[PDB]
Amino acid sequence: DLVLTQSPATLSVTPGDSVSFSCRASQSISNNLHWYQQRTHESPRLLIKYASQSISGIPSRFSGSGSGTDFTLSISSVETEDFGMYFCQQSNRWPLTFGAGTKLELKRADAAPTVSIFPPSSEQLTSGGASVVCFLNNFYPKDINVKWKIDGSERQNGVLNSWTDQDSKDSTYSMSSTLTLTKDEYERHNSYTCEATHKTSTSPIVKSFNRN
Amino acid sequence: QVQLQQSGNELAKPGASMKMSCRASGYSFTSYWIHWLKQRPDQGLEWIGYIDPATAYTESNQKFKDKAILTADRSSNTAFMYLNSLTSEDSAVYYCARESPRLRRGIYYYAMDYWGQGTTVTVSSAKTTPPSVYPLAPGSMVTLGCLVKGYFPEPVTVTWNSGSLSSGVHTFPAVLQSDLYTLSSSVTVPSSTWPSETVTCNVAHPASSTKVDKKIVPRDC
Repeated sequence: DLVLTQSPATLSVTPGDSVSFSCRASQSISNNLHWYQQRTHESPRLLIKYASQSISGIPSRFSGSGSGTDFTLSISSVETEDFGMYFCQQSNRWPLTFGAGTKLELKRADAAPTVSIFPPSSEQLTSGGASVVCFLNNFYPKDINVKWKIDGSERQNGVLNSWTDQDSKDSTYSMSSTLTLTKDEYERHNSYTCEATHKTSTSPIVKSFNRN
Repeated sequence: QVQLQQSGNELAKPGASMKMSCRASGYSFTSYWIHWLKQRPDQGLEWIGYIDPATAYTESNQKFKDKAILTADRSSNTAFMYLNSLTSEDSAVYYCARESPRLRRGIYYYAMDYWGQGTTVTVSSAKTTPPSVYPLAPGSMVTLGCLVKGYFPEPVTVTWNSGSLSSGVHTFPAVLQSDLYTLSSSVTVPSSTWPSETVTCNVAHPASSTKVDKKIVPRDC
């Protein structure tokens, strides 16, 4: 029952900045704590062991400190190859456990999502299926909530959501949400709505259509 | 020049059993423990256990005691891990990693210094099913789409106009549901080029050896 808590889950920054990730233990684990870095498409890589001992070729900007129940990993002057996920691991007792991670992403100006909704295509209805798709493209920050409404009501099931990773060119995120129905259900109702809430608007961002 | 090479990705039907491999090279295979970790889609890392090749001694996470079995083979410089009763929750990427040099005799860091590339595993009872490609037509810029539904297994290769259209494209990662995959892709073009000029998405699913072209035509209703 030794829980490791990493905060914050996401750290949005610009190259040249300094950051410090926190990793807290629910019990004193002395200095038995290591840090790992995981860039996309790569496996984890050991950065620091025993809270503060840096590994062979680890750039000097990576510095770990801490003891007992509080540990901190700092990066002074973040470079672009430092973007990724960072995990802490306790080695105090069994089983060995990791924190949930902290993602370091590239900051940029807020951007409202461009939303598009598409009714089912005839080609799919004829097969007895009904998939309504909603694209939410190029927004920032990452946090976004999408809700589906059928005739002013909420549908929790049959919803498939997928997100792209931060774009290399403009650094925004994108998402698509599909609500999959029955050619039947789809025909009992008339109004279909894609509803989103994002930092860029205090009121819901909505896109809708009636099958008329 | 230390290196850990894991077996290739794999599909498996539920209830089945599986055995992955981790071949070592670059250092004395018997001098170091080999750990096994699982990384779940939400990125969460779990420690499964470790094997000491020099002893065959094993230490495992209480959570995978009767689910995972570790063994090694000195003759082949390879560690193995057997997963039993493969359910859906067992779909994830699995890693083997080396324990770093000891502090002193019998005293370790429990810090992994060299990792394998990872071996993905998907537990689905589906057959190599080609996908159904549906066009997404709207009802200054215009956004069109293609829904690639019900395929297996990954991957699919979506392109727009055979590649002539590369700008303003977003292809979402595939999501598995009901043992079947579903992907979608969007493209945004100037409203002064559609429907005037033709736009079509080309979907290629190698596993079925099926290639498909779907033209995006405006819905007249």
